[PDB]
Amino acid sequence: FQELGLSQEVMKAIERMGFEETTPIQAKTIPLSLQNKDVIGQAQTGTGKTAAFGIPIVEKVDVKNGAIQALVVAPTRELAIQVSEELYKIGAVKRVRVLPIYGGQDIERQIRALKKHPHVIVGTPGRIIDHINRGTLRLEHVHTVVLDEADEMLGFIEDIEAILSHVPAERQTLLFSATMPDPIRRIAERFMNEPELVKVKAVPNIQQYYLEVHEKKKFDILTRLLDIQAPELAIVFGRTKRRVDELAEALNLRGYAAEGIHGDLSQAKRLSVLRKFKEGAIEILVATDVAARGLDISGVTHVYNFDIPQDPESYVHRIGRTGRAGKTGVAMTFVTPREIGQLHHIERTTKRKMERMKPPTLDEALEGQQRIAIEKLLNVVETEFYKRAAEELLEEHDSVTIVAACLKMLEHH
Amino acid sequence: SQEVMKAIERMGFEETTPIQAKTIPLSLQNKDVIGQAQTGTGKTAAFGIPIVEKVDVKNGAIQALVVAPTRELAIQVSEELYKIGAVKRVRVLPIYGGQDIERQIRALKKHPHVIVGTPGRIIDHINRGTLRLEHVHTVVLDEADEMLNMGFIEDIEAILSHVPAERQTLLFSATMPDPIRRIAERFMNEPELVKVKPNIQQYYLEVHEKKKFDILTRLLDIQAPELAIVFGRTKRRVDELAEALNLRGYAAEGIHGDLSQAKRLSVLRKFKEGAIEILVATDVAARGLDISGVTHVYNFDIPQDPESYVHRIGRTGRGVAMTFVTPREIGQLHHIERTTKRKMERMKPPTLDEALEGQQRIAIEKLLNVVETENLSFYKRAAEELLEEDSVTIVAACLKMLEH
Repeated sequence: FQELGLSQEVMKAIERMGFEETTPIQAKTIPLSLQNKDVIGQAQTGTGKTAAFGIPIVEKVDVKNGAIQALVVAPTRELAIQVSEELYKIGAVKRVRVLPIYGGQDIERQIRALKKHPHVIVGTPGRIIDHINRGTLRLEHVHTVVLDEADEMLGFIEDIEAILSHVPAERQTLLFSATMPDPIRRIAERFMNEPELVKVKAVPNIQQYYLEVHEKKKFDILTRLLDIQAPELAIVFGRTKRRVDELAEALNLRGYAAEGIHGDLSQAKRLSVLRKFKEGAIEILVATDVAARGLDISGVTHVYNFDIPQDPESYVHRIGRTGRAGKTGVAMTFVTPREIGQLHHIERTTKRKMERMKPPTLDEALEGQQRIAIEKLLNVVETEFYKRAAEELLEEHDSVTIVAACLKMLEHH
Repeated sequence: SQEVMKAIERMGFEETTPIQAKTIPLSLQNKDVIGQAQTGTGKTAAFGIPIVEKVDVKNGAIQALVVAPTRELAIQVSEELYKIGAVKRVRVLPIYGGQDIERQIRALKKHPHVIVGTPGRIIDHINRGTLRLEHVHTVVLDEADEMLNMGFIEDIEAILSHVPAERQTLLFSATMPDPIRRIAERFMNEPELVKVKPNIQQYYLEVHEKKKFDILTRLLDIQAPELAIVFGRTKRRVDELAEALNLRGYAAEGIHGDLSQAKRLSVLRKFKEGAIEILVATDVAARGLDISGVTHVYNFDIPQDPESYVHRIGRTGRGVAMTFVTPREIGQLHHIERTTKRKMERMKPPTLDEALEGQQRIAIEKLLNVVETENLSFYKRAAEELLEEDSVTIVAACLKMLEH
């Protein structure tokens, strides 16, 4: 179905991501978008709408031109990172250079990345408008603007208007949103030219929990959960590189097998980490949203949102890392008091209510390691020259003392 | 000189040993010198210092030849001479049998100042014209008594014939049997004679080549050394030994010549810090390693001469040393004993089961240490209910999982 007029540099980055047949949103919007028409894609994730706009953007970029040629606006750092990561991969062969721009990061680190002359900017409105006022972001060669998850950017409206004021009047504009509230309509009328609407009609396999916890408490609740649930393979999502690094390190110092992945790592390093995770050489991948989509690993049984993803679309992709191929998944999201609203908004958007889970106490965690060791132990005997050594050992110490000591060692990480 | 003094002071050198206080002033006067001293007296620096001091680094010709009985000694000596001339930037190249000659022919293009080599391989290069000795004005015959034992006399004499007649000659040997005297008498000019008159448990195992690796790992399982060095004869055997050890779950890394500054330093950092349990090494790590806490040395390949052996095992005991000896190497093993005057105890190669029991014994000692040192109140009840679903059965299962 991906038999459109697509180049080979694109068709080949696309197959490496496993893209075979097109979804409706892609089937319908890509031709119009390749004809350079303004497009409004009404569809939820994950109908493939991200690739629906990512492909035409990479297709129309000239990698020889060192200017920013496309701008994608996203509501949150989480979505900016996920979308950039997907566009990056779409434009890897052609060597299209994508740079995420968002809040909460050192703006200097962003000035620095800008010098490398990215082709596609995907960013947050407040932060984009920020770089704009300082001349570090120059948008005179932008001829493609995408507004993505636009209903989430409905404050933002004023920044979006100011951003568009700096972009050439002559340009292709694309807007993607699950719902179309009339302020979206207003955007379309004023900034888009003859837009074509493409609407697609809107898994219970993932169990979804949240926990209300203070920041200072998150780490111990995490390790306690890990002690109780002992996941085969888990992903812990965090908000920043630093938090992901510190989290992986803290876990490793507690004896868990964990590694961090984020945007500052080289392609070489991230592939190495993903290999280690895939093969289960580590039990726990700690990650930013750079690892929320298209991982091609099927054994993840638990996802922990150490830091709540701010927008529903990023949330959905994060938890969908588990529950792959019909098998049951567990998703747990840590919510600070001030984030309860964001959590409720996520629930109303997915139409799936989450179950509140009580944070485990240290005692419950301890009892948990005990229950797991005891049961692994019973299985050993049940299903499979150890006895004489047991005899000689029991010859000089009480059997309770011996087994107690065995359990202490067994339960240790 | 200054650049020499820095390099040796930064090496630890401060006070001279007798062989050094007596030989060096004569050597620096360009005299022929016969150092009769066994190893461990600093005889190597005794000849390495003057060579380095005598080299003109701006001359790209071979200016000094050191002849040595074995590849192991050639490497060890190269490694010490290199360090001695690190600051002055003196280029040293080792040259020995068993290695592809074409790689040596390559290296010979890069203009070494000093060759350290074995006699058969040196004359090979002489005959081919790949080694040019027209500018050699210092020749050292090192561990000369071992070179005569190994039947190298015609090669050594042939070598002397291509070296300029105008040259300094130094001869170092522990003993001076008549063939060495005669060589000194025939080939040296007014030679000065300088004569100079441990808590490591030494073992050997008689093991067939094909069985060496399994014996090595069984030993590792039993002894579980905190920090071990395993010496191998060639780069290739060292890398393969390192690889095969890793595949078996041991934390090991290989070290040898032709690595890189960063790889060599990381391997040495991991070893010094205990990030790996076993360093696998050619003789490049026999001297000047400067790493503390090595409890075990395994000679996977027997070192052919006693001086190389002594410096390999001296890596520990700063200890246990184990040398694998194939049946055809049994004579060499005894030659080493007579030369060092310490008999080695013969250890029986462990069996598969003895290796298992050793692992068992270790898990038990950890368990018993817990019993003796730790409060186990928290686990008592869980243990009592476990002892419901017999005593022997439970422990045996526990032991099963305590050993992966």
